[PDB]
Amino acid sequence: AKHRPSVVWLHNAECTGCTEAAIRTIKPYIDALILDTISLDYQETIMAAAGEAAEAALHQALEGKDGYYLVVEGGLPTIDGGQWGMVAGHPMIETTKKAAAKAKGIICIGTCSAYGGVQKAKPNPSQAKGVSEALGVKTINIPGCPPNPINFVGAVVHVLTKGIPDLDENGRPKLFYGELVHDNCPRLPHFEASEFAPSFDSEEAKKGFCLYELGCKGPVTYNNCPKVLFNQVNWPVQAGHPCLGCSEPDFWDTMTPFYEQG
Amino acid sequence: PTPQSTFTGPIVVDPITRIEGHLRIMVEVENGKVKDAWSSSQLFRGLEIILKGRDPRDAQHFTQRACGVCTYVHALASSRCVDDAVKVSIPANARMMRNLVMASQYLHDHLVHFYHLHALDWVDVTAALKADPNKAAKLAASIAPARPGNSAKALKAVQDKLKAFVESGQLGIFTNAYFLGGHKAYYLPPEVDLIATAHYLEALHMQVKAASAMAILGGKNPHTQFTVVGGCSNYQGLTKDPLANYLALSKEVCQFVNECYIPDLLAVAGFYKDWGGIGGTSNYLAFGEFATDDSSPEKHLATSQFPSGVITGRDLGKVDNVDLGAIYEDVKYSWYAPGGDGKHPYDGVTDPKYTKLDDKDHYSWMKAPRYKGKAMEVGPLARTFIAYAKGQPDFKKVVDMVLGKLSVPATALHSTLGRTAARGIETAIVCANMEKWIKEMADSGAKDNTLCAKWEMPEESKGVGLADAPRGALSHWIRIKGKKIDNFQLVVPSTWNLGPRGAQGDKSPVEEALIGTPIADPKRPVEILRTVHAFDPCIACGVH
Ligand code: SF4
Ligand code: SF4
Ligand code: FCO
Ligand code: F3S
Ligand SMILES: [Mg+2]
Ligand code: NI
Repeated sequence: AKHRPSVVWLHNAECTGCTEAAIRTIKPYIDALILDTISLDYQETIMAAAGEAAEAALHQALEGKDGYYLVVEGGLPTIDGGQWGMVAGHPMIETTKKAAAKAKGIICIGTCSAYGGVQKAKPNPSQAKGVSEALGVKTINIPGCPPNPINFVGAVVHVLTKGIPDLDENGRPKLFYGELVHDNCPRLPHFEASEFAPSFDSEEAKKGFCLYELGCKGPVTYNNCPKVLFNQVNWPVQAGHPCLGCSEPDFWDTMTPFYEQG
Repeated sequence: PTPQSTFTGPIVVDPITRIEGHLRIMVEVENGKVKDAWSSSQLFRGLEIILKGRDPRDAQHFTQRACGVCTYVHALASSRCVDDAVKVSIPANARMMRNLVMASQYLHDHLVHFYHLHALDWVDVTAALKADPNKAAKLAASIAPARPGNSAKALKAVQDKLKAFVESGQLGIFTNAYFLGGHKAYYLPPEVDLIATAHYLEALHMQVKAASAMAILGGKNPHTQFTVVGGCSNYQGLTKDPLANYLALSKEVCQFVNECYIPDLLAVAGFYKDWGGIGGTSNYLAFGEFATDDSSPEKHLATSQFPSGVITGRDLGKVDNVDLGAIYEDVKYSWYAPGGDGKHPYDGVTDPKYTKLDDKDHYSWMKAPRYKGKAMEVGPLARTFIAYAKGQPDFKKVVDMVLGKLSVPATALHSTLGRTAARGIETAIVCANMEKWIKEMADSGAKDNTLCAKWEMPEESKGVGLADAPRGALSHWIRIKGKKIDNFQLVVPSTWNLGPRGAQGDKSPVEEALIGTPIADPKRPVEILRTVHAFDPCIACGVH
């Protein structure tokens, strides 16, 4: 009946936590999304075809008459002509470059594809890079490690029904990343009052005191975690653990050591 | 009998879909049967190299990103690893909370694997359209507990949804499936495909609840954030209302496990009984999990309710104790520099060196873990055999219920069918213990809410963190020097299972299990997928 917009989803240097995050959506659920809203035409984690049959499915999708949107999960290993990351005997950098070329839009799910992620952390043995840096094209970034499904599905639905949303200096949709974690944190009054837990065993910790002295990066991290929560039930600081700053570029090197503010 | 072609030649499957990560499988076929195999991991990231020189407290946050499917397990192994190096013993509530989050991970991981990664190798979704809903409802009454989602009405709606989807011409994730137009290796009647398919869609919703249950204690899923050196940070997770919600969600997930997962698994195994003689191996290793005493690696090995041990040559009459000093990794057939063979993890070396695609001398980014020179299978099957041999009561009852239902000997479990059944078996056992474990922590946390112990960072030390993740024996090994990470090595279940050959050219478990695989249709080699998927491969885990 109604044609569903074609989506191609590539996996590069990733942990698959972003794919897992996506299927946690409940507005709508993943089945309703791929049955009614979009046409997920390639997705290695869940697709039935394998090997050459899967590679053909990808090439059929890239040549579709109605075009397609590209979702990229994971960073791009560039050392030795990109050979440390391959699929179907092709370097990941080469396949993403080919797919990015005719994409209607490119969405980077996760800090890895947006900015390079964990494999990019010093000393970066695989010379990994973010998509935009590796391809030389602008991308819509949905960062976090992994991002909230509300943010990813929200961006996808937005892109297909209203166009590209307003993006911040780091390519992140302002709808979801326009506020600091810290500004919506329920422990903010403890912070204002200088009431910090000195350790995890302390009474201060048991009383729910601010976790800044323990390394919390909420004050420099843009995300909506305390507003929307994860899995409809929790978020790190609610669980008594400091924010690591997982939605910020190169956080692996700029936010460490995680348990300090130095 | 088992469909087999007369094909002689090579077959390459790349990518292996419906797993975590990037795997390339090569086989030599002769007269429709696999005579030789190679497991080739296609991605290197290098977490071990990245951790060098960093704060030991940061390790868990880096290593958790080894994998987003078996999320949490690495954060747990790293926490145990560093807790051991600083010689701190975690409070009882911390042991309980850590083990419960692991239990929730088992439930989520195995449900998703069976339905969303494995099932499409046995179930022909398109043939579900050929089924009569009323005949499927009646058949569903003869293979599984009574439920509204199995009514003719429900199965018709599923069929109607599927029919509109297929009639659109946009087959999405089913594009070019090996089952399209029919396939000789797919045995299930249309009525069973329809039942399985309805449950496939239901599991998509149920997994969201299993993740919510885990996030109540873990902070969020994927990638929990509640563990710290010396215990846990989640005081809220010891309180009444959160644990009541945790129980309610867990009970929903377990009802789905017992009403759908086990019954679907048993039906499928019933039709594919011939797979009880395909894909078997001989040696099994498990570090054990769900211990009553996690104050040290030794205590973990000895008090794990899912017992640890080593079985060799299928001898269920001799379960040996795990010798952590007898573990080492070879790199002879891996993409690493020469001179790194036979290294114990404490002396681990990660020096990447690529050659070329399909180089029979160097064909994987995974190292080859060996135990006293032997390849070891790890995971649900290993745990099941070890627990059964030791007469673990819960495993004996369930293994026996399965053998009684399938009318097969216990030796039939040394196979791809057993490996698949084992995963279901332990899921049922975890489910049976959830209410007991939750009550134990509820009462303890109400009484005393201590959750994290005091500790001190030593100038120099070492430690090992053990866990039996959903895929098998996991171990993290740290050397601390100058209060920093000097060496940090991961030896992961998929490394044991899917790594390449060792220094003696000895095949790994998956390579060995692939030998003798019948290939009905060389163009659509589903049989290779069945066996490989049975091991539940996680390549990002394997290589890290
Ligand atoms: S952004 Fe994080 S969760 Fe997503 S792929 Fe990268 S490491 Fe995994
Ligand atoms: S816990 Fe972190 S986010 Fe919340 S108030 Fe304290 S510093 Fe800010
Ligand atoms: N389970 C799991 Fe992942 C693997 N292999 C880990 O550890
Ligand atoms: S760690 Fe990441 S998930 Fe939210 S709480 Fe901080 S941005
Ligand atoms: Mg390793
Ligand atoms: Ni994994």
